[PDB]
Amino acid sequence: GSSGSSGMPRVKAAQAGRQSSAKRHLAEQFAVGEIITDMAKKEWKVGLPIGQGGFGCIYLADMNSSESVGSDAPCVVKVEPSDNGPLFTELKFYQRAAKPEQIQKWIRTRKLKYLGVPKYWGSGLHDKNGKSYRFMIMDRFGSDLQKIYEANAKRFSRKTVLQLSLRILDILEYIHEHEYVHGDIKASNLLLNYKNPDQVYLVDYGLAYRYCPEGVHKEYKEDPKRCHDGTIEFTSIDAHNGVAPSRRGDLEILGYCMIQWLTGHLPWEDNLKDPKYVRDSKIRYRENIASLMDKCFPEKNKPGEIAKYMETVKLLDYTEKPLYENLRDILLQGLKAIGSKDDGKLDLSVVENGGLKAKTITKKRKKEIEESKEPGVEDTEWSNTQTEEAIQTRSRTRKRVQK
Repeated sequence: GSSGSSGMPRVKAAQAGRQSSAKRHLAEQFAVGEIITDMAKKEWKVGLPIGQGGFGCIYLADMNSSESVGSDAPCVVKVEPSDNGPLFTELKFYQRAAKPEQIQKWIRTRKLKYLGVPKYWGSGLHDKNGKSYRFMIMDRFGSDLQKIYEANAKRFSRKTVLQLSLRILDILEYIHEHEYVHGDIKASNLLLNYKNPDQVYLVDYGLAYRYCPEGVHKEYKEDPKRCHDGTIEFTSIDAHNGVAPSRRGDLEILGYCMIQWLTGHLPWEDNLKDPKYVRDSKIRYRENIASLMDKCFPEKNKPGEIAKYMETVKLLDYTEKPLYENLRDILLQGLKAIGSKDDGKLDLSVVENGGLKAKTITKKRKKEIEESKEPGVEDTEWSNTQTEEAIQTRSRTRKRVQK
């Protein structure tokens, strides 16, 4: 009766190859071959990772129960050894804003034909040794803009920044309508599609600003705690101190982003190891667009595209409206000056010739630590003793006179 697939016989697997392999690098959490279950509704096969750092456990997931995943999985999954916060922020915002049902409808309503929201498919869980592991699957996602930063010569280009800037602007407009701001636009928050290398998305949202607080009547606060958005990676001076809702900050990050990439690091976001100057330069530069633009960019009347954008962000306060539609035109109009065009390119190709990157980068990394002894339990004697009495001996003498 029924049959698997439409009907594609095997016949042959390799014409000029013969390796297959299997043993490369085992694991205890998420290895290559094991299957993972979603919210009790799916079962994706875990393949191999695509870059580790300090998040959790990124691995490729496929909707098949076959042997060996390899490069047959156009999806990524991030796992964490028990947690309830970070992933909760991305998951919530994902199902709410990254919902293929909402995005498809929204993008179709405005014909954005792009949007800056990742594609969410579902989430899963895995219990091991009594520990509950929570993970989430994503569309694709490949490398981050940080990797492209070096590919640009330690400094982005006027075309790239301007082009990428517009792509990000459309994102800030979406998250705003979803009650989400301060996504944190950086080279460590922006990533390019893996299965489709050409577009970029902005991660981190739920861990930023969900449009005003939850239970607060007073607008002013003046306390860097209610927000605590990031540390100092191009974050608004006010948003960092939890002063008034965050809205214009999204534009501030983009404004400084150009000078940071175009100029390559600045006296504030150099290392972030000394916020002392980072704060002073931020307040000064914020009101020195001309002083910074001249000190960061040439003085031969070359700039202008950014200046206009920075100006709007400097006056963006007595206009009420975010003025997003205008800002987009500022960075979009300049594209004509550089003989550029708004079609659908990010210029983030960074050498797309080949189809097989690896390079020598396979060393023995760490994982966990287990000692032979542990001061958790061994012997708990009794030092103190509670006993209210005055009898024990079977004699009891009698002396003196109680009077």
